[PDB]
Amino acid sequence: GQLEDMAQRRKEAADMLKALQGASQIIAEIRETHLW
Amino acid sequence: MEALIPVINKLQDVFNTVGADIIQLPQIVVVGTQSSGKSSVLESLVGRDLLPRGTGIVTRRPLILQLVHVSQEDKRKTTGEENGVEAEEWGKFLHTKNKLYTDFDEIRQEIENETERISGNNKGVSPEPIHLKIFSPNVVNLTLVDLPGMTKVPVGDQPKDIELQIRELILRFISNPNSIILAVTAANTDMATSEALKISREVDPDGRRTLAVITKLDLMDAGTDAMDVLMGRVIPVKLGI
Amino acid sequence: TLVDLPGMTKVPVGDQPKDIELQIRELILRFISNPNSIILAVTAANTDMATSEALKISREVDPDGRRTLAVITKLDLMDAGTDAMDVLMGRVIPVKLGIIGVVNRSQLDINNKKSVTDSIRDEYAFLQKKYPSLANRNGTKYLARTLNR
Amino acid sequence: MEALIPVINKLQDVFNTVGADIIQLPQIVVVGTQSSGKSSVLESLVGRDLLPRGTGIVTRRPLILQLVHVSQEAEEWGKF
Amino acid sequence: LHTKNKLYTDFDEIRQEIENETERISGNNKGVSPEPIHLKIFSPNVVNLTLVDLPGMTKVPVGDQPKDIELQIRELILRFISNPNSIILAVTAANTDMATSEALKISREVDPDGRRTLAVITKLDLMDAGTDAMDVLMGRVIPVKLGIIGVVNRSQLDINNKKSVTDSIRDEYAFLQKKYPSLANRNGTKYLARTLNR
Amino acid sequence: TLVDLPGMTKVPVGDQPKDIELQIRELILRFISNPNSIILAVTAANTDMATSEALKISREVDPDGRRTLAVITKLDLMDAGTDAMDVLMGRVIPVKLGIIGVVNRSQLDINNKKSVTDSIRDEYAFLQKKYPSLANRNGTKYLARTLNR
Amino acid sequence: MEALIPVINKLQDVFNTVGADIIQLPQIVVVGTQSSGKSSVLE
Amino acid sequence: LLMHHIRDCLPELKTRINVLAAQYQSLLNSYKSATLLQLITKF
Repeated sequence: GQLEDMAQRRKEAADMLKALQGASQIIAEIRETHLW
Repeated sequence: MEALIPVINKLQDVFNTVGADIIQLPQIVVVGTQSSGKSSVLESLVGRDLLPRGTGIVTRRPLILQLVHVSQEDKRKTTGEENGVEAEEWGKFLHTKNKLYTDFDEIRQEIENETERISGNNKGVSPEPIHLKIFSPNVVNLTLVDLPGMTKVPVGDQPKDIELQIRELILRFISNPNSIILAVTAANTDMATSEALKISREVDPDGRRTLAVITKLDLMDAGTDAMDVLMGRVIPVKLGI
Repeated sequence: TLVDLPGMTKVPVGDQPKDIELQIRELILRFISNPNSIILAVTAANTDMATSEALKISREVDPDGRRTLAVITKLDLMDAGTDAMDVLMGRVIPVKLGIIGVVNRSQLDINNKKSVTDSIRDEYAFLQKKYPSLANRNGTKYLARTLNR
Repeated sequence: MEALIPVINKLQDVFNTVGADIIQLPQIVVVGTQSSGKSSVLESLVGRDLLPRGTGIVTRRPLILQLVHVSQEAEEWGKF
Repeated sequence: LHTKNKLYTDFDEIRQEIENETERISGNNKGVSPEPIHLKIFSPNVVNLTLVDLPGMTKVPVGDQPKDIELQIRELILRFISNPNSIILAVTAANTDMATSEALKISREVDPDGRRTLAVITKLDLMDAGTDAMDVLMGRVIPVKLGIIGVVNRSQLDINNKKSVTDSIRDEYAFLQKKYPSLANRNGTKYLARTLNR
Repeated sequence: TLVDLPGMTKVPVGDQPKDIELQIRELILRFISNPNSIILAVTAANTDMATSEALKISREVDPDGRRTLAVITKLDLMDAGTDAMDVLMGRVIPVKLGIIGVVNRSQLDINNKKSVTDSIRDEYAFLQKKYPSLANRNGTKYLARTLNR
Repeated sequence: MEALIPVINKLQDVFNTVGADIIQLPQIVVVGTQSSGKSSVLE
Repeated sequence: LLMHHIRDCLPELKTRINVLAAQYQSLLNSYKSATLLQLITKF
């Protein structure tokens, strides 16, 4: 009826991965003619 | 041309919102010798005088110049994150409450006041880079970062660790492999040596970014050889001169 | 409480006791016998990790590494070629907590009233420069969190 | 030990109040080659410098740097 | 001195003797040797002065050179600069900040105080408007007790033409008279030697 | 005759035999015990001079160091601010032959497999950096003279 | 004032000829990179 | 020049992002209701 270091590292890794993936996706979305 | 600047703006906004500054988004870092024309180059790119020069440098915080071209098709993108503005030229700061400033002198005064308030008595650095956005039709889409040089002149006294703080800030800004280091130097210092070249050689054994910009090429004297100035056969750079 | 234990007195010179090395060894063994002492291994980056006696002595009582942490120093003064990328990944030093590197601070920085934030930023920049993909695995804050854990 | 400032004080206070044995705090025992920057790393973790550092020998003897706070039975200073 | 003390009127004989000595002492390899050659020069345009010309490596790979040239040059520079008695003369191209110079950068490792490090500017024929060497002289980049001395040298075209030293001196004097309105006196071979002695 | 026997080892780590240290010590003693054998102890400068195991084993059987010569290699990694000029002069351990410190190649030089002449040049450079007066004594020429004597 | 430099130079040359570079006396050492103008100024 | 540099570094950026992700996954691996129910039943 009734029934910190690792968490910080996981949060930092997840945030970094999300930021990198978002930046990569945004860069890819840029027009090809505008990436020469 | 109209896409990279909005991308950088969105990335900077996301970084500010999340409060994380471990890495910096791709951009161009402007570094060089003291009084080497960096402020003059920035003013010329903007088209008007809005930064200190000579023995009057007071804004030691990192200023990010994000020039945005103004066009009919670009109105929606520029006003997507803000409200409709009919002014041809206007400026704003991300850290501010979406305030709009037009006069260049007023913008300079506000930036100096904010820098003095944040830095307080000490003239060190803070983890809150100044963000500047310019929407003018005479400026093409481009992003630049301005940092203080070797301002050893007694313009009000500086902390002993001012040089260390400046070096740390420059190193952090260039830590991003996607960020280009702009070596702004006068005619005399074409490509032989510079702080930008030294930091590029320190960060990486060679460094895949080397651009040299020469300023003050109008008051020269006739009859002086300048083959190395243009051709640069001594230390040619990857990105040209 | 912060205590720095010298790596034993191998060569007794001067007025030091003849059994100084034995006493130091006994004290170290007593300290590491119980979990009350945190076994933080610090080794110079330039020097070979295996040759360092800190890891060898630490692994005697805690080979698994649950209560033992490996630290690499002298990153700024580390010579070229002796890259520690393998050590950080644990391929040569399997650690249940990972290898954390710290950049030493000189006397000039301390005398210049350098702040902890500046040191952390410098360490992160150095890790990014030397290690393209191991910057977040050697932060000072991560080391502090590991020590707290 | 940035986030351990209040936790250790609370543990000491509750141990004192309950009357149980006052177990000494875990001393940081670090071993290795001299001049390895152990003192510098410890000071960086603590955030303040209280041990010999810099070039040359950074450690010469196990120092019991016991930080005692009142009521547990900038302003940093020594006393013997 | 190590030879028979014969006086070589033509420097071509001196160059041939130096090449033969390098080939013999160092064998086939063109590396450095622990017995530096003793050269005595007597000219009326110079005063009592001592200089050491360390091996130089071309920035653009040209010709054939030993593979270990870089390390030999590095060790020789480290040995020479570290001596407190001998002042460090760093040759920096153009009026660029001597602080970022590679020679001064390596010297700072053994001379953190920079009380015996000197930087000399070369190839001033490219001097133009803008940020001149005034900031370097004033020590804005970094305070240096010994300061910086400006010296004018031949251009790339002039060097390729094998111009005589007298022609180079005349060109330097003309450039100083025309370019510098008041700083011309700060240069000159005799003035350079006097400044070095000071 | 030149022989490079295995050095003293601490408690075995990894797959090494448990009693390998005792066997190595016995083998070393079987050869260095005779007065004819020369004990040319070499200690890296990356660690404290008092923590050298070679000096410890020399004291174990040769406290007076009559036939023991101290050599300090890899001095390029020596910590700044510390000098051993007094030791080389025999103030603490006087010897008629004298203490000669040979400098080994640097980490980058070791990796590049540099020549002996380059090693000698680097040794002279470091000796001039630290103590020019004792540079001649520390040079390989003095070692050759001592071997001839 | 002027006769000291020749004496120092002669002593250094003699010591170098003997084959020992340990002796250190006041002098100036030129350090630079080829094509940087060091050769031109030396000439 | 900025566009060219970004295009050149795009493969390098992707490679470094992949390396970072792999390292994070590996370290996370090295360092629920069904398990809790099983533990309660065992107790």
